[PDB]
Amino acid sequence: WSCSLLVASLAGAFGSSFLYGYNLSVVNAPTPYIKAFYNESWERRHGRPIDPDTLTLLWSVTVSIFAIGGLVGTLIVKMIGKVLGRKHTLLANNGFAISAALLMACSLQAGAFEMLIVGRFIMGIDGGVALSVLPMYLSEISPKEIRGSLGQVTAIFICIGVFTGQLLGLPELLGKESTWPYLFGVIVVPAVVQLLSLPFLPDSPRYLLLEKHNEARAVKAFQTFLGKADVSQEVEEVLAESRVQRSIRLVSVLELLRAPYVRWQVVTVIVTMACYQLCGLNAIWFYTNSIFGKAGIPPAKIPYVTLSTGGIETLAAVFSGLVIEHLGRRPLLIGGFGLMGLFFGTLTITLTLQDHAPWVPYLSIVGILAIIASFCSGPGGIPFILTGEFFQQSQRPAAFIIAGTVNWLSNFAVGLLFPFIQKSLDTYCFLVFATICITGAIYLYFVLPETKNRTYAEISQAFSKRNKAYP
Ligand SMILES: *[C@@H]1O[C@H](CO)[C@@H](O[C@@H]2O[C@H](CO)[C@@H](O)[C@H](O)[C@H]2NC(C)=O)[C@H](O)[C@H]1NC(C)=O
Ligand SMILES: O=c1[nH]c(=O)c2[nH]c(=O)[nH]c2[nH]1
Repeated sequence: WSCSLLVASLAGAFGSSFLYGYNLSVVNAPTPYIKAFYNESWERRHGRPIDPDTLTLLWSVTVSIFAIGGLVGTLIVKMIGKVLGRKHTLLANNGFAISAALLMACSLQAGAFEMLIVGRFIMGIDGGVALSVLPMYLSEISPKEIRGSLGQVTAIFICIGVFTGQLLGLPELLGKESTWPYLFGVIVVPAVVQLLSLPFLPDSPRYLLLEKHNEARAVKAFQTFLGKADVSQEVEEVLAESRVQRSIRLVSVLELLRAPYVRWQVVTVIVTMACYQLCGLNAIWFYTNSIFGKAGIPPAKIPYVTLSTGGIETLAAVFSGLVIEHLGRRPLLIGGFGLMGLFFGTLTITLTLQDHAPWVPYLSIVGILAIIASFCSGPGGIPFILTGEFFQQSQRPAAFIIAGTVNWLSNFAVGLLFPFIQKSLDTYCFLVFATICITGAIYLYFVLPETKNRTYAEISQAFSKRNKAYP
């Protein structure tokens, strides 16, 4: 480690990954105060009281519109990444983080509810842009000794995000009736702590050697991050990789989706990425107070019981490293989506017998904590790794658009629908996530070949038996 690599890692993550993790839990705690402002703001403009379904819809849209922001933001990186660079994107990106926080936090004074829905969208653009650039920036600057470890550092800062959003929402802090706009207005601090930190650090070495054509700056960037005298070895390596890679014909998204010699590597990334969101963990983050409310937990205690979830999330993510490498890929993706099946099952029991005894509701807490801990000691970080290990650099840039598009449309499709599933089934609503998790686990059992300590040549050979075609 070196000083510049610490601040590049931390002030990178703290303004770019943490504000994804925060933005998918900050919306939980002020739920009963925001829905109330919609009610009034729909009377003083449209001249009649808001009906319960329209109110449930405006909230379902306010929560989930973030994911359409994430989709739009992901497809903006494809175009911007050729022009600005790695460092300057994570600066210019905080145009969105600040311009979205100043929309949302003024929504109560201005009286119009559009500013909060549009604010969530532009805040989604940040979450789509900065999750796509931060992994590439970190893995371009780092010594070739830890490029594997920092995949846990982008993830732990999501969890410390979802936890901080659950802490400030306690009624001791900003989650009161009067202060709720500052839950959104505080997003300016992580953004400005990044803008007053990253500019002084070097831009990524690679970008300064393969796209901006400056060896002297590339050497300075390598010397500053690696903290050693000679870097000609990495300079030559990166140019050597480029001398190979520059010959490659890239595959287009529409062409990758159809060719037979990769068909099960595309189906197995769409089916992993769908279940990674439709397993419903984001419905547990956005709507936790509703879930614990209907479980029969005492109304006065739900803010404090909720805070445990972001805790057990963060402890799970911190200990994620020492299972992902030790167990390989196959018994984790059949493990996680298998145990989330058992725990959505037993949750549905404890929600339904919630009044057959006085102690049962507190087993619905343990049920949901085991759903969280089965995800992070498990699938939490793996699908974006597997998307890389199935494909060559010829295909991989297009594969990340398929695997990125399925992700955001699934985050949207569970964040928007959950209030309507819950209203229609009551205590049995979690049998939907039980059915999708176990369908994911039965699928990956019959398809996914092991990936740890296996070459691209071996993996592709295993899929050839069902692709029934070759390059
Ligand atoms: C929207 O707000 C109004 C109040 O501004 C709510 O109406 C009150 O609801 C309570 C509980 O049912 C009644 O005791 C009051 O008499 C109602 N007041 C009026 C003026 O009707 C209304 O329920 C809210 N709507 C929703 C769906 O939240
Ligand atoms: O560790 C994670 N926790 C989440 O809550 C989450 N959500 C997401 O999209 N990726 C991750 N990763």
